[PDB]
Amino acid sequence: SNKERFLTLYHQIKSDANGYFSPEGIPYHSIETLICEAPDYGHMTTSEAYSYWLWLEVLYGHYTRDWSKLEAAWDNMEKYIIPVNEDGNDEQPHMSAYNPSSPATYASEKPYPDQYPSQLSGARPAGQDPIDGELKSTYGTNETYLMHWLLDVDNWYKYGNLLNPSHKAAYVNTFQRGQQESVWEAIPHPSQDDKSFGKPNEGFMSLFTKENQVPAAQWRYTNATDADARAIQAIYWAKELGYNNSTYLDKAKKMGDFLRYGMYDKYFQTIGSGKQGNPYPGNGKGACHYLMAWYTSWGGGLGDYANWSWRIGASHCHQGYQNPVAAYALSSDKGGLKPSSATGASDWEKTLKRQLEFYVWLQSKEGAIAGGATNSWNGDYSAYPAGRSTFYDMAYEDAPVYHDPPSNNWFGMQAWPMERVAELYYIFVKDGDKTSENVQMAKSCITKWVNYALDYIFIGSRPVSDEEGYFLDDQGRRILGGTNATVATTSAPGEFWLPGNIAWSGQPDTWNGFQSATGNPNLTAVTKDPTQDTGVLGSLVKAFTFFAAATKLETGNYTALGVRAKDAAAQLLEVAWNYNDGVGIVTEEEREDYDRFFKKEVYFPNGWNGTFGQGNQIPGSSTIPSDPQRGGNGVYTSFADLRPNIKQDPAWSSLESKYQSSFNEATGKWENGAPVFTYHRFWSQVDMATAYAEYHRLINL
Ligand SMILES: OC[C@H]1O[C@@H](O[C@H]2[C@H](O)[C@@H](O)[C@H](O)O[C@@H]2CO)[C@H](O)[C@@H](O)[C@@H]1O
Ligand SMILES: [Ca+2]
Ligand SMILES: [Ca+2]
Ligand SMILES: [Ca+2]
Repeated sequence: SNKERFLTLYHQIKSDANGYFSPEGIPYHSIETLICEAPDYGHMTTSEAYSYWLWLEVLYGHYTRDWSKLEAAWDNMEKYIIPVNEDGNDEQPHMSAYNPSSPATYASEKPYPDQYPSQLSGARPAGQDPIDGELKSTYGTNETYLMHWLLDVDNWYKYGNLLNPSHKAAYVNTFQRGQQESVWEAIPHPSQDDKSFGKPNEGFMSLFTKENQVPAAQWRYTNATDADARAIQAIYWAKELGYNNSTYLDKAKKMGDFLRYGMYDKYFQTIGSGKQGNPYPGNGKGACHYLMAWYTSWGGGLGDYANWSWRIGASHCHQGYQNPVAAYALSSDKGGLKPSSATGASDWEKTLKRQLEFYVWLQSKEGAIAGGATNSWNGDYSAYPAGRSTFYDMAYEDAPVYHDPPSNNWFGMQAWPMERVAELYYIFVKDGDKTSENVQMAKSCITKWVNYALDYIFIGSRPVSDEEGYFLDDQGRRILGGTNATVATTSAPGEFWLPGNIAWSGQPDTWNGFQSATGNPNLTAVTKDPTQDTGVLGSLVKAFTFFAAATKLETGNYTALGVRAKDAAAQLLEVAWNYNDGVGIVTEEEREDYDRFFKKEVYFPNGWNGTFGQGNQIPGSSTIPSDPQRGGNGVYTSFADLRPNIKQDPAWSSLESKYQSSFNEATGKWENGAPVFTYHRFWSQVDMATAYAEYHRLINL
């Protein structure tokens, strides 16, 4: 039974014997250590993993009627990854000295990491923060109650935890150098930078910014907007399923209140003001785009001589980070998590609508959801290109935030958000709303999406594909998007296949409202790269499950497509069960990208030497000059040279041997097989567990 499968997997995730959690009760990114993808080591963790943990405990708590584990997980999150410490040392010193009339100092982003550090020029004065005052008034504090995105759970980078030294799990930053800094190209550095590592007198600050004084010791946290929102989404479900401890409900509210910082342009510039390359500061809420941008970041001085702090929003918004279930939870009486601030609920209400419009606007001619938009073209408020489509005066982006790899190519970026739009369709209908613009947008988007996705889901059959990843039809032709895609298949009992990536081209038409939507005939998703990602399966199953369920609440029966989505969910669940290895539902994956452990592509500026967390001098001697075409002048070292303790990993030998014996450094190609791995990712196993659970809850009953 699906209930039983849910409980089984839940116990496999929680078991001390399996190693999904650290000795301190903190979920890791993955049981395995040698992995690199967003976190760059498997025993980092993320705010995403914490949010998934909460989701898992919500469903389990509903089944056992005991909420103690949900509460314990929230306390753990609070203790280790939210940098607010009522009691011990202040984890945001000098946040009180924040100046909401000058939230931060402008610096340009750059098209390559090679062009960093960027000058803190204050070229563009920052606009007004219009929520700081409400938050202070509501909570008696402006300490940001959001999860930092990245935690070094085993202190693998050896920075320690400056402001809470008895905690082994330490706050760490990576990404900080623009769209071309892949996970392989970032330099891990402590969130709390007392300059005891990095360059003497400078810490790591001078990799990223330059200014005319010596950088003070300082701290810097950065959230992920989909993580905190998924925490709130989990608390929404708990409350719907009977949870009602105020102490924790109110903590989710407070989290949603601070998450509003994700709705603001990076430097509080008026939305649209950079369209012609001359931005200007926002007044009131003029810098509020009402979307979740990729992050909000906050920082300040360390020590008695550094009494300042700052905030940034973000200008780039990615469809895959919007969470309109959280927005609903935070904005309506039926959602149940309205904040007590003066405009928290009403800002989230606008956001819910704006997120739904964004999905409709971005939906390709065939039904897939294109990338997003920005208020800062090239991250320096460049004029938008002639003819660029816009959404509320923000420029369309096919790969918001990151380009290596392009951030909306991964099919996971379809499943994740479409799962939540499906949830919201269900929620609206169950709350008695068949008529609002909001349910019509949600429904229209998800109905088209489900149609789209079902062409590339294969259960008990293996799709035919070419050596470049394209799906082929029965005549052997590449299928290059379009509706009614007919993929050729062979019989393959017990296998499943999902799409891996999308190649995007074209643009949506400029947004004019839902009543004028064009169907984006010049926006094309080519779906490719058949794979067996069990994380994506779990997320998809839930999208199909909630969507089916909604169609039956709406109409009394499963609609035509409701039936197909229900059957796809059930079939995926049944085949997936065979891939349980006793620890997780898993499959083997090839990682052709793992030549980037070794490639010399980690940039350091000229004249910069310092000490890495692991003790090694960086950049050190194992370097090549940076590429003049990327506009820097500095050097590259490798991922592996920067992190010498990786050579101590038990899997390191076999990876290096495989690289030696198979990768051709001249052609850039794996000739004799790419490295292969079988990974037990926390988020992925939770997406699987929760898929069995919700099928039982919504379909079995
Ligand atoms: O960065 C998004 C998401 O990536 C996850 O890893 C994916 C990766 O993007 C894809 O190209 C790869 O080959 O499949 C994996 C596994 O699902 C990663 O697990 C997440 O933390 C991350 O948020
Ligand atoms: Ca804390
Ligand atoms: Ca790059
Ligand atoms: Ca209580």
